[PDB]
Amino acid sequence: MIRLYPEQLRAQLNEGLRAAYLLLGNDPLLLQESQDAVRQVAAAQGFEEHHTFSIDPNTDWNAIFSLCQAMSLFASRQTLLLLLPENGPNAAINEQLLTLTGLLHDDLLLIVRGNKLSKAQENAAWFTALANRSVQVTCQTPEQAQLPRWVAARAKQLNLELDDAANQVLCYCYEGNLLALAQALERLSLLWPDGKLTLPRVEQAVNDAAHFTPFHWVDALLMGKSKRALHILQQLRLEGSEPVILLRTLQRELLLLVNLKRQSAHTPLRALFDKHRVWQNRRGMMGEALNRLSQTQLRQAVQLLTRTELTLKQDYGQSVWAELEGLSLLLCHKPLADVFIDG
Amino acid sequence: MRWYPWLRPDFEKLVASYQAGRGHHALLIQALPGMGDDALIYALSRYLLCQQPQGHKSCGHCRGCQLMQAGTHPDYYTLAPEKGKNTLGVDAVREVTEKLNEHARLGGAKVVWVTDAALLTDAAANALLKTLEEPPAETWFFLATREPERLLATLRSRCRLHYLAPPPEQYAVTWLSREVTMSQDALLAALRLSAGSPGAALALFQGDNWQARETLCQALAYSVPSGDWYSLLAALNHEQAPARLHWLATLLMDALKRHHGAAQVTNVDVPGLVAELANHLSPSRLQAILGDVCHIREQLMSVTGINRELLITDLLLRIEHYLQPGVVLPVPHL
Amino acid sequence: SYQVLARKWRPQTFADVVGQEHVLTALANGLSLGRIHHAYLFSGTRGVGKTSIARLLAKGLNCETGITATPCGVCDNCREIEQGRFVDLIEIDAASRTKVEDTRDLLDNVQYAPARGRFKVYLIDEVHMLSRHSFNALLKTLEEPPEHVKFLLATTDPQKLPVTILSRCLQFHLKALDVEQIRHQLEHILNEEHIAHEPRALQLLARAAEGSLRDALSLTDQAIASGDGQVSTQAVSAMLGTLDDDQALSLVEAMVEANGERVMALINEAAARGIEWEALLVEMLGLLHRIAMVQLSPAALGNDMAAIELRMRELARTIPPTDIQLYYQTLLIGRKELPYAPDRRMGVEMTLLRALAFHP
Amino acid sequence: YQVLARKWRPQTFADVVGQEHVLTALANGLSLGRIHHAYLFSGTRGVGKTSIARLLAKGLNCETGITATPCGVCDNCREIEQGRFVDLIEIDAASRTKVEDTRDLLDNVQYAPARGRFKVYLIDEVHMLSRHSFNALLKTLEEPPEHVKFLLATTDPQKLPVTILSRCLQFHLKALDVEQIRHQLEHILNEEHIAHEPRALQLLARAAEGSLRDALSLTDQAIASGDGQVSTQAVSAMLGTLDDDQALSLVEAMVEANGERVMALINEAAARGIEWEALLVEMLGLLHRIAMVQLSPAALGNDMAAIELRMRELARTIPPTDIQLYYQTLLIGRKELPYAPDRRMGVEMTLLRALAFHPRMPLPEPE
Amino acid sequence: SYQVLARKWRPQTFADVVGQEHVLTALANGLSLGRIHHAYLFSGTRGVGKTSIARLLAKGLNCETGITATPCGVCDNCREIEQGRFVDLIEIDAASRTKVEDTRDLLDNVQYAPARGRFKVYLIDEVHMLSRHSFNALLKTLEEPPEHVKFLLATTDPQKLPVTILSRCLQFHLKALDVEQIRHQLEHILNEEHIAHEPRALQLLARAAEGSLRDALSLTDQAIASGDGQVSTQAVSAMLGTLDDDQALSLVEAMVEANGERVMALINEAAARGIEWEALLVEMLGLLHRIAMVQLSPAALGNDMAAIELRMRELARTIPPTDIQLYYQTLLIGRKELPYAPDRRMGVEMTLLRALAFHPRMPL
Amino acid sequence: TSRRDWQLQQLGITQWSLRRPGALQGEIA
DNA sequence: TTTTTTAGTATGTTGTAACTA
DNA sequence: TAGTTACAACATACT
Ligand SMILES: Nc1ncnc2c1ncn2[C@@H]1O[C@H](COP(=O)(O)OP(=O)(O)O)[C@@H](O)[C@H]1O
Ligand SMILES: Nc1ncnc2c1ncn2[C@@H]1O[C@H](COP(=O)(O)OP(=O)(O)O)[C@@H](O)[C@H]1O
Ligand SMILES: Nc1ncnc2c1ncn2[C@@H]1O[C@H](COP(=O)(O)OP(=O)(O)O)[C@@H](O)[C@H]1O
Ligand code: ALF
Ligand code: ALF
Ligand code: ALF
Ligand SMILES: [Mg+2]
Ligand SMILES: [Mg+2]
Ligand SMILES: [Mg+2]
Ligand SMILES: [Zn+2]
Ligand SMILES: [Zn+2]
Ligand SMILES: [Zn+2]
Ligand SMILES: [Zn+2]
Repeated sequence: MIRLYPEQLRAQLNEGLRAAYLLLGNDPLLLQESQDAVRQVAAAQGFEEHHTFSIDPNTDWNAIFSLCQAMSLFASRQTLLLLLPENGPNAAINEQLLTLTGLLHDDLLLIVRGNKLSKAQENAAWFTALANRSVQVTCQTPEQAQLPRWVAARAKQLNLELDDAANQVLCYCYEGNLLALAQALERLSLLWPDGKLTLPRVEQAVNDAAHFTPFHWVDALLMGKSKRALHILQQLRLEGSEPVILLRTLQRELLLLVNLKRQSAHTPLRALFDKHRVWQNRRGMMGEALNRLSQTQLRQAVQLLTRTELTLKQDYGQSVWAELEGLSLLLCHKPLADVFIDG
Repeated sequence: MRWYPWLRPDFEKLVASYQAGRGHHALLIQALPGMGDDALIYALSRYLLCQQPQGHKSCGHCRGCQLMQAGTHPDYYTLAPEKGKNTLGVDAVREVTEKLNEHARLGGAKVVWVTDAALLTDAAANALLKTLEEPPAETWFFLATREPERLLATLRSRCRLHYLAPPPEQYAVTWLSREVTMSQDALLAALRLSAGSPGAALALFQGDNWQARETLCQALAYSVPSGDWYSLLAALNHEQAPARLHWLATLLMDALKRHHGAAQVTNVDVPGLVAELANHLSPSRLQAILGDVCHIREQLMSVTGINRELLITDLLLRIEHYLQPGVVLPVPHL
Repeated sequence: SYQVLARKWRPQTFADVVGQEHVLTALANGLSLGRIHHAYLFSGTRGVGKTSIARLLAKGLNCETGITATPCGVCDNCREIEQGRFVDLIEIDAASRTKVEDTRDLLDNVQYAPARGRFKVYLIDEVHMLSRHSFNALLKTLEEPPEHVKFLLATTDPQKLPVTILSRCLQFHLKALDVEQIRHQLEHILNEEHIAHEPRALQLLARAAEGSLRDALSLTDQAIASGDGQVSTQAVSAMLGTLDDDQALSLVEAMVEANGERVMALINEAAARGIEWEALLVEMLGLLHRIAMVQLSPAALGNDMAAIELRMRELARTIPPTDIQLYYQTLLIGRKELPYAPDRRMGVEMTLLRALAFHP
Repeated sequence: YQVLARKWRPQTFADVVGQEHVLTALANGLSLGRIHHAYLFSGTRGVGKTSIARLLAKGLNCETGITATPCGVCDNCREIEQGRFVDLIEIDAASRTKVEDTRDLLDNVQYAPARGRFKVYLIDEVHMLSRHSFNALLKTLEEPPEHVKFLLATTDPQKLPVTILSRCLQFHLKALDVEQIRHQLEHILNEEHIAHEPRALQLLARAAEGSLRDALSLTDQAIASGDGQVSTQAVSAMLGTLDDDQALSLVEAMVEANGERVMALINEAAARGIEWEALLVEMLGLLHRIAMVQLSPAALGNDMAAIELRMRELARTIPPTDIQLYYQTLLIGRKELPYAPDRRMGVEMTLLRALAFHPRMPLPEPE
Repeated sequence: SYQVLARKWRPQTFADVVGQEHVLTALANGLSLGRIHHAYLFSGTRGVGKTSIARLLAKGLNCETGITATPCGVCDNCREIEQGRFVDLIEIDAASRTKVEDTRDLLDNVQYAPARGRFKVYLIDEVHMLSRHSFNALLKTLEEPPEHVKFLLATTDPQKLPVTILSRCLQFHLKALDVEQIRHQLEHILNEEHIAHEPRALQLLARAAEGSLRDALSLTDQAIASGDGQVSTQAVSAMLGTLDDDQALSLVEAMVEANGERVMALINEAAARGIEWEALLVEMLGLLHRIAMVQLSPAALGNDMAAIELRMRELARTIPPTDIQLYYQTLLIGRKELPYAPDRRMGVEMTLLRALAFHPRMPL
Repeated sequence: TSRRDWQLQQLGITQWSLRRPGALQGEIA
């Protein structure tokens, strides 16, 4: 259960192998690369047949037991690949997994892939069973801050030269979507056998495809990055995200700012964060947001938000996206005239 | 389902029409909550289903009475919203309508009770029109509503209207004083808050609702001098917000009425709070605040799935804006 | 086998209907000439008799003697249609058959010849709420139905229908029956049933019917049931809360002078007695309209209301026409918002309080 | 006896009213021989989409040859008119929406036509097809065999996928004009040996509102009411519209603050027995027309020739602002009309409101 | 007769393909160097050349000469593929075959070696119309494909595909086919067809195409029929006018310029089309709202409305912010009062009149 | 302000004041 | 590092299990 | 002795 990174996975496999491998993450690209590497190493060691399966509450629990019993003392080298439940592991899955740990042989290998396990699930019986029999590798998608380092390292792997301008363009056009970015680098290498890529070259063969979440949109509004806020909304609209989800996510943060701003007049702001259990990393954005915004702007934002909610619920209007764009610009400190607000 | 003394006269009149064999297949009974309209309908349905009636009262020993007491009768249908749903759908109505067309299982009459026709959806109401207009032989419909105006016009034209009047105030207050132990001022305030409907006032006292009202008054007492109306969010944000908004509206009206000069006031138990409202607010502001409080209450009850905290938070912030000098006020529209 | 008046007195012949002369004349001419159309659409307010006319039309088409505008009412086809168990007359409750699959099954049925009658009428009622797919299915067959099929449609809100379906059928718009027509019909029905009645009682019922004869019969049954088997002015007045002599006049006079104490006392006394709050507003509106007419011309006021002639004329000379409009507008808003108020009394108090602020 | 719309159909390209641009394109294509394999017809109701498409099928499969003027006498022509031609396959997309039906259709295109030169598939109300149905047709529609043509008719082409549109030639019909509708009605009635009057036909054409099926339906209703005659009196009563002279006279009285005349007109209107909603609508319509004329002299149409000079003088005299006040006042009255105790009371009070707030001659205000 | 322009002028070589440099260049390098993947995905707008490129790639791999970026186009294999009667090339219409029952039969014969070709290429059109089971069957056979088969995927909706299939194939995203490129191809086709044309006619058709070359050919064929064997600017301009649907943007431009005659002409033609007047006001409100936001920030306008980006930008620069607010407010009032107007047509006209002249008088 | 416009404001009727007389083409007077 | 969702009614496609011609 | 009907899961459109 030694947490590592996919880059170190190849070195770890070369040094030696184990009965089980448990890699958790939410990045499809990293999971596929790790799965291929493990499969390649297993094939080299002499494995001839491999198995794939999925684990979830919908899957029959007795079926998992039969798969565990399928292992035999005298059998060829086999590999079994499993997938964690979409929602997450539960007590029954723990019983099935710990049963598998008892039924382990060198011939059979255990591979499970899925989302990161919550701290509550860390203390599960099955996890403790494979404390030493398995290794752990995180496969979380790098954030925008850490993205450029990953791109440069990946480019160096394919012996390609990327300028600073080219690196920024790739991150901007493929933020949160590594699979497209990985293939984008491959296509550029085919186009230019020289191996050196500049700003004019990359721009020709780069399209727009990125994945965002409502939390990113809220974060942009607090910081004040108007360009990102509009860009995120456009991507979310193209994807087909439900407007109601965006309203609720913004509601909790907006209401918190109103409460903090109103009651911070006569008390230090540090105490307010402590009693509201505000995350440490977010203290910086909250503090600057309150100073930039004013009470009048907050009231207008609440009024605009309320009208948008009413229109969606009863009027069934399709202009909800237009209202969101107006609200985003309002929170970016740039003045917005009336008539658009409060109807 | 408690039978109340004042239902004695109305019940006798209705039974006579059915006992004479000249009843109306559709009956609409309107009454305020807590007036025991369900009990009146329940008694009528029990009499109709009885196979060997004994005057007005049911025998209580025939097969029909035994099945009715057990809670299952082949020819007794009920239409009510689901446990988590606040409205009655069209699938249920079509289910009952199809079953009515078939021959009676027990060989007697068939009775359908609608718990609240005000909760019917537009699709549900229309599906009920054709069957309600020309029902088959020996079929009786009973409906209960709080306000027939909201009911569909075509549907309302099918049924015979019957109105239950609340008893006189002096009779009501005496009845409450016997049921519970409270001062006269408290009894009058509860009765007037419930629109003079006994039993509804009893519900306020028997439950914990009265304590919530006291908290609201104390919070409102502190907000008016300082003007920090935003502090009232804690006392108003609750699953029973429509009830508490009604209480707040009543306080505003009493203060406004006192400003013009009047004798009767709904809130008689707390003269101090209404006095503060009149002194620190002008009549124009009170009317503006009262108008939106009623409007927001209607949206909260009418719109399904509407968030509660956001609406109330906007209300308090909006009200604080009005109190500032040089701010226009809303006007009724059409 | 007792049945209410609204169900017992359904018309069985064209001559038995009330009003709608233009609709009957057009239908009678078409049958006589032979200019028979495929699809007919009847629209109007509730209780006007769209279903009654449509059912009568079906009887004439399939009558044994021939296609005539005066059904005999004695032949086998006529009686069965009256009972409602005629094989060829297919009646569809569109309110409960919104599903498209039901419509598709219906279309496949029309290909077959009629059993006994020479026409196969498809009477569709409450057709204003079929699913969009159901409407589009009817378009192709409705445009060019087979020789031996007819379509009769009835609706109350034709605005919801698609424009395409309307263009394929003849539209007959029915008007609300007049007060005199309603009153005459009520007197005729009561006389045939041997039930006592009074002149003013019928006038009140007809006035409250608001042009719907279905509603008039419903009120008549309610009065009879609670009127001890007879219709009397005192019984009807108690049925629907009606102000007696000057309940509205006193209230408006206090409102105009902006006297808070008088208005609240009058409302409190009225509440204790018990009256219809909506009726109070209607009468107050009527007085304001009459006062406005007097200002336009002193002769507008009728001679019947001579008991309070002096008081009303004094108001007309004292209040400018503009202020009368404000009071009239405010009371209309109160009536609009009365059903949505927390309490009916509470809504009225809000309406009166708003009007008291107009006075300087 | 037979319905006019069903009895009278275009059996030749010369019998269609309007839509000249579409006919010109079709005639040129057949003559030159540049025949496509996918046609899409769009427009409002009763414009002639099905009639035009049916005519096109007649030309392609005519015995003489591919011509833009079908003979109308050969076996193929007459059978298509009767709608029982083997090689003319007409599909009701409204009643056949499931993809299973669509796949059944695609399994028959391969077989050669029985007797006709081409196997023409005419799909009506194609916008009702399911999403999967569109994609099933998508591949075959691009490259059909040599002996199949697809004709599509839809009232709302916006529902179709973008891909389907690019694979076919799209012709958008236009609503017929008042003069075109009037001329057609004159021809039909004259051929039917039915008397008529010039004013009655104008009213019917105006009420048609850019459709020809509507006009024929109204004509059938009018004939029945008039016992074989189409008179202006019968049509006016049927449409429930009073002559513009009465409505204009009432407006003229209102602007001059002649309340007594206004009351007299209302009493006469009550005796006439016309819905009070109609009076407000017509008064609003005239006021709107005056504003349009005041904007540009050419706004006024040819239909209102009888009262052309009466409206022109009103526009010159009344300032634009006064027209707005009168127009808006009636709109508010129309909103509150349902809530008034009676229709007469609502309309009468609305007019008194205008007189009370007259811009130049308000009612006398007492001390 | 005379075939159709779309069917007749199918591309037959990598040189005939218009644009798409970033796709053809990559394919040519891959085939020449021998680095060939097992799965290819093509995505782009409708009628942009996804199927045409796929067939060319298949012909190059299976050509007699070898794996060459430029197929000879003369050997037996090349002609059979073009005619669509080549055994080793299997073309499947996924739209018409969605159930997994048919998919299994197709995938059973993947193990068998090609009869007469180096590779057995499976071409799947509209692959986004496959059921859940079909994707599972396709994924199963695609995880471990034989070295002697290839899979070419073409679709316009890559989102619907499962992420598992996307991660196991190289995807090329075809770009919109410019404007001038469409014009050049039309000029080449017309003169090769001996058809008269004018510079104005081609430019109008190119803009109406909106990035799709198939649309241009369909419009060009329609224009020729209307022009009676010729493509004249008069005939083309009339045809496009009959198909115009940009009334709402035209109204805003006329409204700002204060041209009563222009506004009425737009309304008259709009009525002839049969537009819903309620819809017209809503879309006009959206345009006014969009223009206001563009003034607040230049980035408020996205790529969704690139067809009219230039016109929208011009309005923002010239019109002061106050005028936009006044026009937007007036239309809001008009929409509320539309139901009670004497007619929907009259309601829109009156509201537009109040937009040209007159302004509301607000309280205080 | 005046009583006329205030009463109209309470009555729910807006007043339109001409802004671009050049737009109108006629003897508006 | 951890947070996200209005509700009702109607239509269409694919896959699996139980009961009847 | 094998097919049809009914039920479950997933996706889309309009109010
Ligand atoms: N024109 C009429 N003449 C005679 N009776 C009428 C008329 N209109 C309505 N009624 C009465 O009202 C009752 C219901 O009318 P109905 O046919 O249901 O009209 P609708 O279709 O509008 O509901 C009938 O039983 C009939 O007695
Ligand atoms: N251009 C036209 N010329 C002659 N008659 C027409 C024309 N358009 C419509 N009609 C008449 O309208 C009737 C219905 O037309 P229809 O075929 O339904 O058109 P659509 O398919 O557009 O609804 C036909 O009987 C026809 O006589
Ligand atoms: N890049 C291109 N170069 C030349 N012609 C093209 C191009 N893209 C599309 N076309 C034209 O579009 C027509 C149909 O293309 P199609 O195979 O439908 O492409 P898609 O599969 O993208 O819809 C062809 O006749 C072709 O001439
Ligand atoms: F017209 Al009805 F019930 F009023 F059918
Ligand atoms: F048959 Al249509 F518009 F009614 F084509
Ligand atoms: F976009 Al296509 F065939 F229409 F690939
Ligand atoms: Mg009816
Ligand atoms: Mg048609
Ligand atoms: Mg293609
Ligand atoms: Zn009993
Ligand atoms: Zn008979
Ligand atoms: Zn011929
Ligand atoms: Zn070759």
